[PDB]
Amino acid sequence: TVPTNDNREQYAGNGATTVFPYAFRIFESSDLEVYLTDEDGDQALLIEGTDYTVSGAGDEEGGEITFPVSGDPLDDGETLTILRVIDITQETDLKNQGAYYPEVVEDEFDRSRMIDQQQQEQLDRA
Amino acid sequence: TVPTNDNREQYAGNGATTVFPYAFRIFESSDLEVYLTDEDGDQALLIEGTDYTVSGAGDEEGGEITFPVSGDPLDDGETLTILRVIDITQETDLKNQGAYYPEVVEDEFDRSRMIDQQQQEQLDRA
Amino acid sequence: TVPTNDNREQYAGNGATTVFPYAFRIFESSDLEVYLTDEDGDQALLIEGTDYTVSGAGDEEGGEITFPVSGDPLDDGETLTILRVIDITQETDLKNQGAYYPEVVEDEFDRSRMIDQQQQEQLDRA
Amino acid sequence: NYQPASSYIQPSFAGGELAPSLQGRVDLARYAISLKTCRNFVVQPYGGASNRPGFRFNTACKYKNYATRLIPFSFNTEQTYVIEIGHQYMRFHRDGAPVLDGGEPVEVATSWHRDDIFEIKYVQSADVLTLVHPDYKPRQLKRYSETDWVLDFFDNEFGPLQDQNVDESITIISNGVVDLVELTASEAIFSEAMVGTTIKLQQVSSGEVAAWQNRSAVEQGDLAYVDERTYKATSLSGGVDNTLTGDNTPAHTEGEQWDGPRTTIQGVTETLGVKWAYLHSGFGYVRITEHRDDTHIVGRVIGRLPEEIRTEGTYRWSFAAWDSDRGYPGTASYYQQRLVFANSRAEPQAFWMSETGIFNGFKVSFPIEADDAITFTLASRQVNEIRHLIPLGSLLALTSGAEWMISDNDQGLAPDTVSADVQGYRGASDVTPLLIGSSALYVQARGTVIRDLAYSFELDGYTGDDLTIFSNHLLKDYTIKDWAYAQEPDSVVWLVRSDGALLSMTYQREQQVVAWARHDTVDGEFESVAVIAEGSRDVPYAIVKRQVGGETVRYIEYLDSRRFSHVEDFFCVDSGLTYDGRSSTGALLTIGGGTNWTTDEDLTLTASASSFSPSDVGRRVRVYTGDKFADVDVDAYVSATSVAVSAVRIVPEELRGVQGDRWGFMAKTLTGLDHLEGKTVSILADGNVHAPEVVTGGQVTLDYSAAVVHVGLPIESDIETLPISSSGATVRDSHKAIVGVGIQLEKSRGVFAARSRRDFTSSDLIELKQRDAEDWGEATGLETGLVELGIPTSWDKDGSLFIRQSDPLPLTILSIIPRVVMGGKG
Amino acid sequence: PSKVDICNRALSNTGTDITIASLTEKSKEARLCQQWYDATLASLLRTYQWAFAQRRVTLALIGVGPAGWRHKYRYPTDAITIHDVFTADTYPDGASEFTDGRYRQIFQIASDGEGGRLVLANCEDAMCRYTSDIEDPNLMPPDFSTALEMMLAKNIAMPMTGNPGLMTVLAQQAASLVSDAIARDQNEGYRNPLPYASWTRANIGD
Amino acid sequence: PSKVDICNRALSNTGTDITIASLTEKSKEARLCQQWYDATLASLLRTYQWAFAQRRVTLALIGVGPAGWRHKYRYPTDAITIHDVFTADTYPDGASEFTDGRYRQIFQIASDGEGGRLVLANCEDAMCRYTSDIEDPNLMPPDFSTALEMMLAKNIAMPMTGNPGLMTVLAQQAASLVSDAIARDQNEGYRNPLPYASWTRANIGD
Repeated sequence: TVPTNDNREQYAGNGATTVFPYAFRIFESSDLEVYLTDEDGDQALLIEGTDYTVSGAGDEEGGEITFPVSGDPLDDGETLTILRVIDITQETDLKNQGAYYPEVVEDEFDRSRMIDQQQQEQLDRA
Repeated sequence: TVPTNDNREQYAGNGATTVFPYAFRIFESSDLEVYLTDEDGDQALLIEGTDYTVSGAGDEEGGEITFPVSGDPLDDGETLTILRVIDITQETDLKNQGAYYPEVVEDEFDRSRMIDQQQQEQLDRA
Repeated sequence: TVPTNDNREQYAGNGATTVFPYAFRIFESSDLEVYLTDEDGDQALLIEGTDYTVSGAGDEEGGEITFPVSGDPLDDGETLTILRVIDITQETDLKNQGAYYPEVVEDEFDRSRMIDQQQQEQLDRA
Repeated sequence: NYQPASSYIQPSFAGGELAPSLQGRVDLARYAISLKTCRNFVVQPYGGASNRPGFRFNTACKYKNYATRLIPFSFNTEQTYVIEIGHQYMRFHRDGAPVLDGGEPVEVATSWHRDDIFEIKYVQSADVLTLVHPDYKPRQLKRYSETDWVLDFFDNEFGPLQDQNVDESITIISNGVVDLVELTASEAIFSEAMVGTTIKLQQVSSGEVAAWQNRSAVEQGDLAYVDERTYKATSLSGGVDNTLTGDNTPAHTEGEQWDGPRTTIQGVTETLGVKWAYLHSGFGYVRITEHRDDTHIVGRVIGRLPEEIRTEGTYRWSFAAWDSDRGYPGTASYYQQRLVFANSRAEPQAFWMSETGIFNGFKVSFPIEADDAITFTLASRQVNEIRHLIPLGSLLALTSGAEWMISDNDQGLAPDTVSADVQGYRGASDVTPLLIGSSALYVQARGTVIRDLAYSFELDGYTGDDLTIFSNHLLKDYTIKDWAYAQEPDSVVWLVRSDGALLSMTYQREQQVVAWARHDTVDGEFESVAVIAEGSRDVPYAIVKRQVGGETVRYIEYLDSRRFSHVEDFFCVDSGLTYDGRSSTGALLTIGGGTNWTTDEDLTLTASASSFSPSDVGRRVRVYTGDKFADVDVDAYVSATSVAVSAVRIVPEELRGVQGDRWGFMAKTLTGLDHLEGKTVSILADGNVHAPEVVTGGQVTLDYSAAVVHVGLPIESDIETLPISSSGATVRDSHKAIVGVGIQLEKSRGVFAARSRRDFTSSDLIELKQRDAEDWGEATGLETGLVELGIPTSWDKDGSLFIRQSDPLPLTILSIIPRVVMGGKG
Repeated sequence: PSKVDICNRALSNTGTDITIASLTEKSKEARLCQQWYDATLASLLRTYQWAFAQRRVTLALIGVGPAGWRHKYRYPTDAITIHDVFTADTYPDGASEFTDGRYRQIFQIASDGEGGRLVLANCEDAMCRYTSDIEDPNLMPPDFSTALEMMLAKNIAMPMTGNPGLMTVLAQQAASLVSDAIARDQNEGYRNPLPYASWTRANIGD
Repeated sequence: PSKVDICNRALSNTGTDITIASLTEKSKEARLCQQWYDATLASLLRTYQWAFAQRRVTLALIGVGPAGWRHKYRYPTDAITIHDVFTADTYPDGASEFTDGRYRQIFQIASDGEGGRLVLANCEDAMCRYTSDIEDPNLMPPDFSTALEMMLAKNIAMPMTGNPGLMTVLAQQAASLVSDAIARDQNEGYRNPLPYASWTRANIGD
């Protein structure tokens, strides 16, 4: 299920930290917009598997990300941000209905709620 | 079923008024948010049950509220704003051997539709 | 389903086009808010049937509108804007459908995705 | 190439659990038709496998931390009960409910110690039950009313006696002759353990007793004798000096018959004729009642002592065999209208059989009449204390060293013709033997082994074969505690491992089926097991220890029924209660005020006879018709019979106008679960699994209305098959991979499957997908037939499947089709 | 014929005989009908510029094309293949007399990212000739119908039967049937002889 | 034809009749479909330069490249293969009239060590044409959809059945459909006739 409203975390590099555990479910590890703003304000996007490794994904209780793979731990000024931008597209079929797992309906409801959460978060900005 | 499509009711201040029928369905008492824009401007979210009251959630009919419970000045230019708010969550769990009931699935969709209503209404402010 | 992010089309006129394909799914012609933008920069909401006709609706592959039903072709310098806006509502009841029709819940879930999708489209403009 | 996947159908599971040591016997059919793990899945003669139905919680008995036991008792076929025995008490049960009397159970005070109750051996005959024990006086139990029960002692009139004291020196002298009499012996023989018994004193001879010459003159009081019979004159016909005896020899053993027709004989000029009251015929038993010393005891005389003991003193005294020091019968049975008791503590290898018809007497007569009492002594070799008598083709005696057979040769049962023969040397434990067909199942001595017993026209002697040969691992390092035989639904033998684990047989000798099955319960142990009639289904009753609330409670349990045409009727929870409300007793409902509408329509509901009250407003009522159902909410009270109801779904068209065959309210909060206070109980509502909720305060709240709810401890059931191997050129060494599985369920729902890897976890189970039509609100239906399910695959060498069902739903596996592709060797 | 007719005769050509009307909505053959009938119809439309399934519409301009293409237009949602792109002027009435395809404008298929498929072109106010997603079973000639039958039966043989030989024989029959259909479709419709040598036309006009 | 539709088509092609109806449900088919149809898309897109999957974006400059190469460009994130590298000057609007490959610049692909791939080129502010990671299935033509489903069936058959020969035959099928789709996409487009000889051009301008 999706019992909590939390969908975004904002962590600041203390200088010697690489563990950034989050607290929301993730459908598949490829869906995590790991943002990094430098010590000016500019927005930069990093690539999964090059500068971080997420772990514990798929579990209902959040997970963990091992940013960075290499280099010094994030210093001050620069900021690392975690966003669960869920794909906004239906991808569950039901019309053919060979055997009809209930879990798929629950799962896709969860996806809808997560889409609404992410939206809410990006709506708060404007 | 959420056919009303609207999620906001507004009122102004002239005194001698204590009834405000809302044009939408809710589920629990906490769903209603009411603000108090000051005469010359400002905003002030109220504290629900402590100051104003309700007339029963649900009913798929659009019940009313009761305010002021105390003495009844609406403070001239001051205005009201009835808003339907639900925490952006999903708690309904469907087990594979579990029960499928039309009411719970329809309630879930309903929830999703009123979250869409909040998102649209807050967006329209932008 | 709806694996497509797009729901808006922009067709600059040239004085010869009588057909305007749109690539996305719509159930009813009540969608597709079309705004004809003249060279002066105005926006005018067109009227279905009166000025344009919606054909090919329903298929996932998308459809087209024949425009105009009466008049010269869309002149050079003008512009139309196909915008599939599915209204905020949960019309589809589920408490009272008797036999299980997976297409009904599939279509409602698609519709919820499309409403969140047009919300996303409006949010991008912010 | 294109070598397609292969299928290796396993038709049966009648092999049951196969011991790990047996896993190298691929050259036997058992390997082909067995299962490596069969937890909570009772095999079926036909070779299927169905998850065990849950144990319905009856109640707790008493004495949380004391021992307990159950036995089956019947009151003829009128009714059957279940006696419960604990520390110095006794209760009754029936239909899984206590025998209520004034809002309290019926209790019969007993003397059996808590540790000794398990060694109690019992029999039954109509309305009389008998309990025996070497350290306790036998107590026959009889029933006078469902609310009135009596437990009396066993009155052994002229009880069994040792052989007469051939020691001539020791003699006994009795002060009196009738009634209260004080005895005296010339040696220290008497003991204060003989407080109540029946000793015997027989005259040495008729010394100081006049004979019975044919024609003689006697006196008003005489003591003449003829042969083993001392008579006493009580009257004379003529004058005292003119009366003689006569020719009619005294032959009565009671009465006062004459011996002359009170008249003359030719010319003897006497009047003839004399009365002759019968007295002691040589012996008289004295029922001791008091003790004074080893040479001084007092008792009442049953008949009359001859005057010889009063004056001369006899030496032929026989002490009673049974007392409070030599022991009491340790086992009992019936035979040829005789009661047989056996195994006294001081004399273990002996059984005493009462006379024909008189079940509570042991009189033995001088002429040794055929129907007198019986006394034997099986000696052979080794200690052979008798523990079980069972009439199979004759009275069989199972002893600690041998399995005797008692027989009457070929003439009749009598003290002289009775014989005894050996059938083998294997022994038998104290566990009560079980009776199946013309065979007797008996625990082999020292536990750990189960042996059957029956005749065999190969050796002309009752003999049997082991039943634990194929599943010794389930019993080898354990000892059997109890038994039962629920022959009617499935010829299953329930037994308890002394670990608290319950195991089941599927014994059927006529069809050569011996299937074992390890069972278990969550947070519990089993203590004792018995089965009774219970209508048309043998219902086992079990004592289950549990750790509820950090205390070792003991509950009463009984296995539910496997009869359910709908999944909603199933029951797969341990110590679970049922809250069914499908009442249809003269209350048939019909919804009116419109037909086939979509709620919010002001539909009217009517009842045949009242069955509605204004307090019931707001409570939801279901209406059944065949399989289809509908739900409507009560909104207003129109009348005690007619009311208005608002639907919750469209009432199905085939469920309109026509009168619903049954109905019932739905509840959401369930009480009466204090016995499961603080447990992760599982729930099952209308055939749908509900999220577990911990019993808090004894109340459970449901997330929706539900007509039928079964709530109790969850059941874990596992099946995991043998590794694939074959004889000759084996394939066990070859790598194997299973990709799909065809199971062929019948009347089942919710099967999980996976590969039986070492690191197997519940998270990789893949469960079947079955919901095709399954109307809204209707639970997922039952499924019968072959269903093909795929599993994630590896390349292990075990090549074993794993079927699990942790939720309360029916499961029944008739076969297994493992989609198998062979690989290469090492 | 109808779609119900097509799957009826196709299931007849898979190995089954009982009609779909006796199969109801719930049936494995029914789902296979729906899925693969639609997909295979689309593929069979695309494999050939079938004459009976042609249409000519005026394209809709989107914007200035990418580098070197003067315009980018939208791909007709009712089109699976573009054969010719041309304007009204480059193809006046009666221009079909000369088989010489002087009516062929530089064009290419591409995409944008914001919408669907795109047809890149340089000529302005350009129409296209395309194959449409034919849906009426009345339209297709019997050869095309039979080819569709064979293709559908072949493509759903394996889920229905799991028999490799059945799919093999049905694929062979489908290939033969579609080849025959192309041959007969070519043989219907005679335009004209080919035009003369280029230099001759340059010397003695055309 | 969505993700679920494509995977259902592919699964019903191997022989299994069950339809997955999702991408995340708990079964072997769902995880197989996900974990494979990602890679099958990624690879089959690279097999050929499909017209419908063509993008054009200006490359991002990093700095001076290695020896001999005047610049190094950050390889596009959603790119699968680079075909043409050019600048607006090497590609004026309307240049597609002439088929000559004058708009083909010296470009090579290389790595750096810190991050992703690089495009090496001499011309500054150069744009590019590349095959992209296509996400919308509505952008695909039927033949390519069948190629996708066939390749996916070939890739997932072995865990599903354990029959290597079945993988071989599905590979042969997928090759057939891939060749058919490649040929048809070649036929779905007309650029222009080839230019004239170099000596003639160097005498009389095009």
